[PDB]
Amino acid sequence: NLEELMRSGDYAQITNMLLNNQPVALVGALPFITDSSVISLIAKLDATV
Amino acid sequence: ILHPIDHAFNEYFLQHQLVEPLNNDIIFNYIPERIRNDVNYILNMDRNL
Amino acid sequence: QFDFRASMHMLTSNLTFTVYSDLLAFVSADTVEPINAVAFDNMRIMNEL
Repeated sequence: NLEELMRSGDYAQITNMLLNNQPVALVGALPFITDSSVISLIAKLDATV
Repeated sequence: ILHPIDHAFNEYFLQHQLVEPLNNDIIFNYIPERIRNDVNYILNMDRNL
Repeated sequence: QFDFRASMHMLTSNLTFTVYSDLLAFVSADTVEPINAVAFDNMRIMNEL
């Protein structure tokens, strides 16, 4: 849960799931950008943000 | 080139030093127990030792 | 009288450490937003909101 995370301010469970690569699901309302080009998908802009 | 008396004093100053290693697992024990196990306070190490 | 054999000595120490006097500037420190502050029982103090 993203919102509870924002509340308690832990950031030690998700740090220990982004330092090593574990499949994870950040649930909560969020913005997005709309990428449209293909090269910026061939370039892995997924895990950058 | 020291006197044995002066060597006794200086070797006392060299052997017994009151200096000993510091890491992130001693600063973590230096803070009190209630603050270690409080969810209100969020404490970690953002510096290398 | 000066005897060089009973006066030459090899003194032993370390090389280039650094002592730290504060020990608590190495703790990065944040807090939950105080509307969400809870007690020992994880129930919120200042229930009244």
